[PDB]
Amino acid sequence: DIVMTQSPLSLSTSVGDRVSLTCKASQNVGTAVAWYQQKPGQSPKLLIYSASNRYTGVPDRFTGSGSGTDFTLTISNMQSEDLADYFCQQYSSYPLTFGAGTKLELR
Amino acid sequence: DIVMTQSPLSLSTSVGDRVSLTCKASQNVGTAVAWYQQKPGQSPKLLIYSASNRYTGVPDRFTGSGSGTDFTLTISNMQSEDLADYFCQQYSSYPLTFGAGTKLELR
Amino acid sequence: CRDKLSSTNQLRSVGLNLEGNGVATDVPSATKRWGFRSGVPPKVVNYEAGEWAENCYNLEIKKPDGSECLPAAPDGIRGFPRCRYVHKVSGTGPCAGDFAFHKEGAFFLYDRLASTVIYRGTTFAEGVVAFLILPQAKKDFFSSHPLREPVNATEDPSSGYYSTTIRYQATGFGTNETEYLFEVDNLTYVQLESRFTPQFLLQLNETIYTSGKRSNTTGKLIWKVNPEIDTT
Amino acid sequence: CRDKLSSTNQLRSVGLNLEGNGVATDVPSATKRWGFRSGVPPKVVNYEAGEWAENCYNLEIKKPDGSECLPAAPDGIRGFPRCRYVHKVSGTGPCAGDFAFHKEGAFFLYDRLASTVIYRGTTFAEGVVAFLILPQAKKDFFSSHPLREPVNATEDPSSGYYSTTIRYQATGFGTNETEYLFEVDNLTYVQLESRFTPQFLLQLNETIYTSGKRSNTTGKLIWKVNPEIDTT
Amino acid sequence: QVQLVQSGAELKPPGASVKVSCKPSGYTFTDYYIHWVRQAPGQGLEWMGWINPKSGETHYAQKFRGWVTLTRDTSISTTYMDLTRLKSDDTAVYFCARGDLETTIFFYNAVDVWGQGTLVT
Amino acid sequence: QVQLVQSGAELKPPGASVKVSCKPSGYTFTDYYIHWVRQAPGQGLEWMGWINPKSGETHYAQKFRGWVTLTRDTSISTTYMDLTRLKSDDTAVYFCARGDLETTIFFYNAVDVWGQGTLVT
Amino acid sequence: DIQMTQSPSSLSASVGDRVTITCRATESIGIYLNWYQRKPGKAPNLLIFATSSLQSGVPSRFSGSGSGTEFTLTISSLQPEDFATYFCQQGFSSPFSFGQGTRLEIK
Amino acid sequence: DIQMTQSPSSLSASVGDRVTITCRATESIGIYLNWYQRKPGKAPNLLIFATSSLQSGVPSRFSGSGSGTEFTLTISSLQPEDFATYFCQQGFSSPFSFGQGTRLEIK
Amino acid sequence: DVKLLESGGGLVQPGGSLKLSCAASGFSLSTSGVGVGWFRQPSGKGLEWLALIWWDDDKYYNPSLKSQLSISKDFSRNQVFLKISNVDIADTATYYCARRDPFGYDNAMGYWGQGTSVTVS
Amino acid sequence: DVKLLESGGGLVQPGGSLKLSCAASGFSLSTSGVGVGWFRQPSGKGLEWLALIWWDDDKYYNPSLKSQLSISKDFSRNQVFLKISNVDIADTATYYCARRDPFGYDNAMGYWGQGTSVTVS
Repeated sequence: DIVMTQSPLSLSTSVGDRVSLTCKASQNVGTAVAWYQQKPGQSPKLLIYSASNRYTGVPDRFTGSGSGTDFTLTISNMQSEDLADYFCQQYSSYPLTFGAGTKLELR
Repeated sequence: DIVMTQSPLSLSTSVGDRVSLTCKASQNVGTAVAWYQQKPGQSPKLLIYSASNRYTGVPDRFTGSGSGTDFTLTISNMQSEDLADYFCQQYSSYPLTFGAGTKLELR
Repeated sequence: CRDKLSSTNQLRSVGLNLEGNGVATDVPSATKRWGFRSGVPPKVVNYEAGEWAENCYNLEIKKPDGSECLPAAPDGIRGFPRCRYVHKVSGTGPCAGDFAFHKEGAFFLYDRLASTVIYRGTTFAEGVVAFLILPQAKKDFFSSHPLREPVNATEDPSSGYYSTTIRYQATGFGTNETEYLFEVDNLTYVQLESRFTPQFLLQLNETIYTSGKRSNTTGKLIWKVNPEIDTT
Repeated sequence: CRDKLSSTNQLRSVGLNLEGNGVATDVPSATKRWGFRSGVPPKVVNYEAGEWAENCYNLEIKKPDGSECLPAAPDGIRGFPRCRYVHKVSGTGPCAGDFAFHKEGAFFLYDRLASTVIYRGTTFAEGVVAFLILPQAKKDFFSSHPLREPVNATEDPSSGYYSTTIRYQATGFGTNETEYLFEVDNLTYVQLESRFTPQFLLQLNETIYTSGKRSNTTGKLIWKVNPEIDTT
Repeated sequence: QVQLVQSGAELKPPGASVKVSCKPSGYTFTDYYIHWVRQAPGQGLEWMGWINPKSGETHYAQKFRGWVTLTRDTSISTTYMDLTRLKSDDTAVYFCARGDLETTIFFYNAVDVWGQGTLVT
Repeated sequence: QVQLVQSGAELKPPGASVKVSCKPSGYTFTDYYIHWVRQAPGQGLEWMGWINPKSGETHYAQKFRGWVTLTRDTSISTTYMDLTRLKSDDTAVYFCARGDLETTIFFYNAVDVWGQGTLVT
Repeated sequence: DIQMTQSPSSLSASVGDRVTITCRATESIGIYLNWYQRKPGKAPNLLIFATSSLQSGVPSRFSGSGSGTEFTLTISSLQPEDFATYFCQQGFSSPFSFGQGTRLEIK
Repeated sequence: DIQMTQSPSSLSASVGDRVTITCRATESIGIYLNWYQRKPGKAPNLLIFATSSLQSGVPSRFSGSGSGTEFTLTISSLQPEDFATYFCQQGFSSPFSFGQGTRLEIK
Repeated sequence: DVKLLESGGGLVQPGGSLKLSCAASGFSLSTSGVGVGWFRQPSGKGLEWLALIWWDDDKYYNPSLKSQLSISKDFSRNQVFLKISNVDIADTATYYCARRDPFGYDNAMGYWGQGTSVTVS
Repeated sequence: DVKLLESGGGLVQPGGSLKLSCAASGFSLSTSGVGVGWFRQPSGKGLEWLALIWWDDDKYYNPSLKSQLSISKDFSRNQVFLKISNVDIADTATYYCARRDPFGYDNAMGYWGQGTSVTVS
């Protein structure tokens, strides 16, 4: 029904860089989205409830942003241990989809 | 309850005399009365329905008159064969009573 | 109709109103459904109770020979269920039968009692006998049912069963021989089988009673009911 | 209770509504009165017919083990008497008993049939079996009674029995273990045992449905019913 | 199965009594109304009235002639339609129809289960 | 007057069968539910389930042990609580309570009309 | 003393015929009366319950109903046993008179 | 498997005493259970119909009612036959367990 | 023409009783037509008793006179009666009853019937 | 903490079937809490299947895939199953199911469980 995109996997960072991520969708989702992240060798964990709210145990660097066809994730600062593949999703249609995962190089 | 009087038994007449009779009562009867007559050696017959109306087979000489405490009987003309004791009554109370009978002498 | 439970399973136990068939009467049509019988023995029914209803009757009937056609006067208690109005009706025609039996299965009921025969005096709502009920519903359902219905009675029966008359005059009897003069305050009116229930008659006790009344005390009013008079 | 006529005298023959005891339910309180039994054989009743009523139920219940707790599915005809509204209710808790028996004497009836046990699907008005009636009243009284009541039915049942729902969710079972979510259009609401009958719920299908609605399609609405929300 | 067994026919010679037995079998002796019907040969049935065997009451139509009462010993399976003042100027075949005692009376005039009959001359 | 006459007591010696007669009198043989209850001496009654003699169905509680079925010849006045795998590690006195067959079941657990019983050891 | 008039007078008949019989009360009754039929040389058998319901063991062919003074028996598809004489017993009251009327014959 | 708990435990007693006995269901039932009583050395006799109505031929002294999990037998004016052991049979469902409880004694 | 008829009658010892009576030949006595008048004393003096007889209510014109009188009627025959008692010798008369057809509420009951001869000694 | 668990599993011949499954240890599976997510392919590429599982309605995220799959659940045990059939070799993965507690209508089902190793040959 609806498709989604996300900023590219190949991003690069250094510690303390404020960063943000974005995604796009083919429909105006309103606020019905969520973000999550996963690290290799590990099960994924959810990050952003709705368009902005965050899940329990999420670091204080993280909040969601945007609406409709455009959303972003604000991450204050960077830490090397916080690298993960990051994702986002519309809940407005089925099948549900995720934006391509992204991660930042420590460079 | 109510009492009644009638003109005296001793009246005198000659043929063709117009005559009338009267009665009185101790209460205002309205129109609830009747008159009758009887001849000796004979059962009585009714004469006047209500205060004025007459019973079937009554001669055309006869109609009732008056109301309340005072009533009269008009009899046009006289015939010797029409002598009878004449009477009247209130129907407004019980016991019902009749005025004294009256008759006219052929003199 | 033995089925499985007809034999001894408990059944309970109240009269039901025959008016559920849309039945209403002009008064003689009610007697049309009953008449009298016959030297056959009378039968009675025991009830827990029976239904309150707007329409019921009180009776005494007479014979021209002075007998006078009395319906039996049973020693059963003679109170009866509330009824919004009742019509006492009385006088001859005669009872050739020795009792006033129903022809309709119309049990005549009062005080949780009923019979196949009309009795002298107290009102006879007419009906059929309910049978059923869980044996323990007596502690539940019966609180609103006629056994305890007086507990749950409203005060409106005071405008209800209180509003009744005893004045009908049953002159003659049967469909080929009767008339129903209606008394008011020693006044009478021509029967009107085209009109029903004393509320109509109440107008006569408030209107023709107000004027066109027996101001003349020579006797009970015999109003002449012209169909024009009935209409207006 | 043999009396004189219990043995074979004809009796007739319709179901009567249990609500005459002022009974009403929040849904689980109805099941509180029934539950299930027990490997004891089921019993059935044959009727001429039974009463139309505003409140009746359709059922399917499930077991967590996939059995799923089905009530028997009898081969009797499954039409049922008109009922202004019915509540289909469904899902687990489980049937430890092998059938959904009443505890109240609540015969479950449809199509002039009733039973001591609830069956799968078609609505079960609950009631007791009338017994009585003159054998010939069938040509008279029965014309308005449920056998011919469809002949004398008004057109108002179209606003009547038509107005029903099937959306209740029976989560869990018994007084210590159940909840009744109410679906609307793949929306759900917290159960309200303090409110009764879908007209209330209809407001939710016309108001909270209009706004405060599942604009978010992530899943069925689970409205949080705050007592303030219930109040307003 | 009710079988109201009955007495044989006899010629009259008027002034005769002639009880007529009506002995049931297959039935509790006092549990149904007992009859009491008769007809001249060549004639429709005459109701004779009936009896309530539980109490023995006469009911009551032939009392008009006064010709009949019934013997009702409750310890035996029969009753007798005792007759008096019997005359040869009114021949008949007596019969014993059965009613439905201990019920509300919606009758249902008694069924002529019996049958046979007793001619008298 | 129902009288469910019953078999005499016996010592075990385990693995025994031991049918237990329960022979009614004063009753149509198949018109009431038949029992089927037992207790260890010194113990409260154990329900054993019951049988519908009209059809012979087991109902059904002791099938859990599987120890009992009943012989139900309908041409005779008795039934037998056939027992199997009887053991002396569970002594009991068997009894035959009576139910109310051919009625809607509002029961009314069966009355222990009988009584007597059959001790086993 | 309501007489139980009955008609038709005896009739010729044949098998498969459909016929009716009626009773006329001397006075309207509106209440049950019962019918009987008999083999010649035999006592009558109740044919129909006084309430116009068939006596048990009576064939479906038998029918009939009524009200007031009129009660009408019906029979459809006559069979040889149906040539029995039919009757109108008084039913509901004393004296319980017995009506008489048609029987069927062929020649 | 609803147990039929019963109390009081056996009690001392004397003639003319009024007592009560109660059963406690393991789970609420709201439905009939029946009571029995027995002479020592004898089978129990039904004492009360499961619907809290006395068994036929039971003395008027016997009483009792209940709902839910609670059912209470009552007896007034004890008599020597009342020292029979009393019981709480399960009534309404399988397995039909049998409760046990007080009997009366004097010493 | 209806003939009002009178019967009584004749000599009565004083302080005695007499059921004085009348009848309406050729008449359909009914509640229709209201009622009948009642005997007046033709002896005079003047007018005496009238009765307020209604088919459902005998009424007394002058209730003080009830010490000697009471009134009743028969509808099986067109007849009416007077329960004379304690006779006053002053009351002897031929006594005329009368029955005019009522004029609705105006019940003007004339239509005198046959005389009788009431006397005392 | 509820542990979402996974079972399956292991090698499957292509075109075969597998009832892939999960369980929620320490969890009260109920209609409360809505439902469970369903396996996503960790192999990548990227994201794959989620299931719209409601306690009363298994729904398919992408019904075209039903040619290989169907879904069912057990509430007697906290378990859910996948009816894999007609296996595509491209679908091998360790497959993560997930069960986040719903946020009412916002059924954001994260909370991934244990991996399994689905393989084919």
